[PDB]
Amino acid sequence: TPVMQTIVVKNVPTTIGDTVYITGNRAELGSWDTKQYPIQLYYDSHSNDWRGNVVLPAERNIEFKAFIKSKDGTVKSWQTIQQSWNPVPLKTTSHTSSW
Repeated sequence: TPVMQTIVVKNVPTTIGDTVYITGNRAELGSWDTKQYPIQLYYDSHSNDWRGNVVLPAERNIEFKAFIKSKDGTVKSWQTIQQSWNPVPLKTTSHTSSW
């Protein structure tokens, strides 16, 4: 059962050319791949954080981490602590964490 969820990450230090993404253990998360299927996050000036929607499998546990990738394809850094959602809720809601 796919369900859309909003992932929110606070305090990411971005610079010109940087884009924030997330990846994790699930195929829907890209399976830790930073090249082809990472999920893009967007800077929301109102809430002042980075967020993005992603369709995830409800009732399944997941592990993920956000990372910064520059325009040239370089991954600059990865979120400090590995995040998790055990399990992904049955309703569309959100998961919040700090860089």
